[PDB]
Amino acid sequence: DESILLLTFLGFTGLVAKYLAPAYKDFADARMKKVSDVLNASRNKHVEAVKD
Amino acid sequence: LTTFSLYTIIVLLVITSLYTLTNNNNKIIGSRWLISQEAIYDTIMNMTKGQIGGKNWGLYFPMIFTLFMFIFIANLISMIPYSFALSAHLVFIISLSIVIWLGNTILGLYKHGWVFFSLFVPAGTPLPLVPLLVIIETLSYFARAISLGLRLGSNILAGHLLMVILAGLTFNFMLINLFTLVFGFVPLAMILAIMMLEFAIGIIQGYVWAILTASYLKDAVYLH
Amino acid sequence: QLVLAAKYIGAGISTIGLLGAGIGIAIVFAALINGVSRNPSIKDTVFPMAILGFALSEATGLFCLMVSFLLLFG
Amino acid sequence: MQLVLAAKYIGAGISTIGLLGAGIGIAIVFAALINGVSRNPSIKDTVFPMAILGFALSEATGLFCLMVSFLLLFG
Amino acid sequence: MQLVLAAKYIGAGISTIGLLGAGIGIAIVFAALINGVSRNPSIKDTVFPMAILGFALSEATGLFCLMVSFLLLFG
Amino acid sequence: MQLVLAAKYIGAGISTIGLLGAGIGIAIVFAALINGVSRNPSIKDTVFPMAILGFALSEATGLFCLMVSFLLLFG
Amino acid sequence: MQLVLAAKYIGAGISTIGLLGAGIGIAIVFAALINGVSRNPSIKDTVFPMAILGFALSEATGLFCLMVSFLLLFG
Amino acid sequence: QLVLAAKYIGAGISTIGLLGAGIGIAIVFAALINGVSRNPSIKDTVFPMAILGFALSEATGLFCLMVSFLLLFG
Amino acid sequence: ISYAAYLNVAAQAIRSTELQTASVLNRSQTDAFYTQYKNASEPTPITK
Amino acid sequence: MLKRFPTPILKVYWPFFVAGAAVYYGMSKAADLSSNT
Amino acid sequence: KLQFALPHETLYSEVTQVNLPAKSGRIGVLANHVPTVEQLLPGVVEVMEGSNSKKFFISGGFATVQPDSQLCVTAIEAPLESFSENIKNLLAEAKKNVSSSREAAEAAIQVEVLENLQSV
Amino acid sequence: LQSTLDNIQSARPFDELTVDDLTKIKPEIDAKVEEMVKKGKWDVPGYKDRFGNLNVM
Amino acid sequence: MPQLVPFYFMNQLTYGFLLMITLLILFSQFFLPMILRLYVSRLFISKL
Repeated sequence: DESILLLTFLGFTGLVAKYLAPAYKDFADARMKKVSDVLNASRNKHVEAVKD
Repeated sequence: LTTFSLYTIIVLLVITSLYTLTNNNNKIIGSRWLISQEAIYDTIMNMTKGQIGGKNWGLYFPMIFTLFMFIFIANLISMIPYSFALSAHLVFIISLSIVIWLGNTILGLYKHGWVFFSLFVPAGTPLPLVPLLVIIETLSYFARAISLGLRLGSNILAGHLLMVILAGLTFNFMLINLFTLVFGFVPLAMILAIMMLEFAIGIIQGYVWAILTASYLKDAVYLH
Repeated sequence: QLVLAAKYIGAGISTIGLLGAGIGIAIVFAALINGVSRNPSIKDTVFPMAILGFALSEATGLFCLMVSFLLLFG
Repeated sequence: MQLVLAAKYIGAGISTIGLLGAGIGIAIVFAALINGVSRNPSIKDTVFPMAILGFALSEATGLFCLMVSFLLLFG
Repeated sequence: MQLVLAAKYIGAGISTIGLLGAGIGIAIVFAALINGVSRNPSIKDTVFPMAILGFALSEATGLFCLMVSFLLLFG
Repeated sequence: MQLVLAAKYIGAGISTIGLLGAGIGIAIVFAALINGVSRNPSIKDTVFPMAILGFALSEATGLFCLMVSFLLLFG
Repeated sequence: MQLVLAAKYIGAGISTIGLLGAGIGIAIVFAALINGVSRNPSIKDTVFPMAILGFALSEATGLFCLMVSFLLLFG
Repeated sequence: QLVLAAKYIGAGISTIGLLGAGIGIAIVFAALINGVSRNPSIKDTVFPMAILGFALSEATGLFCLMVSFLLLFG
Repeated sequence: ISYAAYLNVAAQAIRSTELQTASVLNRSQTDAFYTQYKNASEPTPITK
Repeated sequence: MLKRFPTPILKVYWPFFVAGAAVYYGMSKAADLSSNT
Repeated sequence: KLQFALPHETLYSEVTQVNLPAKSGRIGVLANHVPTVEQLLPGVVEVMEGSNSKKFFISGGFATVQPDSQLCVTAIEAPLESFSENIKNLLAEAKKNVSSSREAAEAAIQVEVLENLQSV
Repeated sequence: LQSTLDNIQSARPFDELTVDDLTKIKPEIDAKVEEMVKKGKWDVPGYKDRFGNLNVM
Repeated sequence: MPQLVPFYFMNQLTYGFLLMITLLILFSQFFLPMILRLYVSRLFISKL
């Protein structure tokens, strides 16, 4: 009986890995990119001050 | 001892892993997994600064965070098709709700004296119906006691039972001959759709717990 | 026997009254959301009144619920 | 005996039905209060006492219904 | 005996009708949210907490009704 | 037993009534969506997620009725 | 038995009541479509997919109701 | 006897379902009339929308009706 | 307060990244006066 | 990595913890009453 | 076409999409729109001609879709970028002015403009 | 200053940069974190003021 | 349901309230402040 439920669960995880998982990879990447760019920007900024 | 004890331990171990095995020794750059637990932090920062904002909100921020994560994790774990009644042991969830409700009521009485009962005077309204509005304010105030638990309990329990009964029906479509196993898959697709809805509404219900018990705490800390 | 049956049936019928409260609460909250989206800045005055309206709408439903307990337990 | 007693309980259940209308009723009054006040920012001082009157009157129908329910049960 | 058990299940069925009201109620709160946002999209962040709060409060009455159903069923 | 079994099957039919409220509820959320999109031409990016959230919640109250219905019917 | 057979023919009837809600629900989705298109004639190409979606979802709650009728009728 | 009675009873209950469809058709036509009266001009696209909407509302009623006939006749 | 006056004050506030021109400044500054009259009789030329 | 920072809000959570204890005792008594038919 | 204009200056005076902030909330016009009269409130405005989108800060005015697909927008003195930082400084001053300050209406407008700036 | 510039060039991660390196470089990190816990707040307007911040809500 | 009436209510509840106290402390003292380390570290980077 409960193996029918497990078949449903297998399908559920399949749809999740299809649609959501590449989106969530991209989402995580996007935030990471933004953080890194700000972080490195700050490094550039203090280098300018030394030169000034 | 019990099965219940074994899954409570499992919840603890999942939660440990999100602040241990998800970061790369705390890089400032951030890890893909660790970005998830940043966003959770941010939306409960911005939710509970929004709800129980005042001169404090961070003093009750851990409490609301461990209420977030517990329900957030336990409506994925309880939705594995071979996982035992934790939250679907309603007595634990409803008990947790009543504990928090009493811990608000006591907090309000202690912090705000017997003028805590001014919380159950709701507004300046015509004086001959001021006492009436105390009676049916207290009635609704300890309706807050059972509502918070009963929301979560009903949602999670009903989802698992719905799926299992329909699973049993599609079992019997496919237990008789192949022409019934044809169009035995059409209801099966409905169970898959229901499972998608049930995962969604468990995360929605998790937000609803933590906003409602922020709303109640807003009321309890800030009188009226 | 029949008396035991009767309280179970009667409890069922009394609970239907709650239907009105479920619609009722929502009409108050709907009006809150509609009002605040129309005005923007009304929300401070209106939000207390809306919670009052909610309490009263709910209160009728709690009476329905209390009749059910009065039949079933009492 | 059992049937007569039963009829009280069942009849009471049926009686409780009337209350649903009052629940919707209170909300309809309050909706208009909110809508009106959101329009003016300033109607509220005139409109609020009018609204309490409307609330009471809609509520009263509910109380009559509750009264009949009590007449069967307690009476 | 059969009568007692029958009646338990009859009373349970009957209680379930009350939930329908709450089902309409959830939709009404969300309709207001959607309408509000479309009529002023600047409101959206301020409104979002109040909206979720109102949905929950609406839902609760149906679940109280449902709790009576389980009260009958489990006893 | 014939009485208890018949009571279950009747009671199931009674429970089925509860679903109607959610059904109307779905239409109300979607109506709000259609109206809102027609207002802005462009609100849809924010609003379409709100509509899905609302739909699910209204639907859930309906499903709770169905689960009581099936509890009598199958069970 | 006779009681059980009776329960099927009656109980089926009870289930049929729920369907009225879906009928109304469908009309509401279509009403919103007409109003939407009235408000902006060029909204149609985006909106028509949304309309068929709303129709189907509202209809689905009705379907679950209609199934319970058929389960009693032919089971 | 009870089974033959139950057929006639069952049919009667089913007749109730039709009420919703009757309201439903009217609402669609009301929307047609309103849309048209506001615009003078949306009509040629909209008229098929209205007919479709009538049909679908009516169809749900028809399901109620056929169940009424099925219960009456067997 | 008249609708176009209401819009006017908003427009004046609106002449405050930045990108400023003479025509704007002139559109928001005027030295004109309005002289009320009665009868012949003249209540003063209050600044507009 | 892991670091403990003391949170002095455990004396802020005194009414919450007290409520847990009361219910803990009460559920012992409730369990005994329900385990008796 | 679209008529987007000021008194002393004149802009686009139907254009693809125009998004308007009105007493009726927000109104969108896409190609032919059924003919309306709407008062434009003080606004953040989007005009899109094709996929290209131009973003406008508008001092309110009047909007009228004509039946012949002429979206007459008339407004006083607008740009969005022009309105911007100096305005943030002004808003501080304007709060002070609101304290003291027809003067009530002026102060109400100052609050409106402050909000309108927060939208930028 | 030549040395200070060189130190930024020859000592600066930004790939394998960890909070462990910053805790090591200033005990100010732990001082502020503890002080914030004492403060009963957890909002730092810098995590959002220029660093990315998003709230799910 | 038989899965809602065990006699094990107090047993369950003991393990249940223990998990709550454990997670509360664990978050509050350990795991919440390491996210606040990310916040503070970012603010130190904001300064330089």
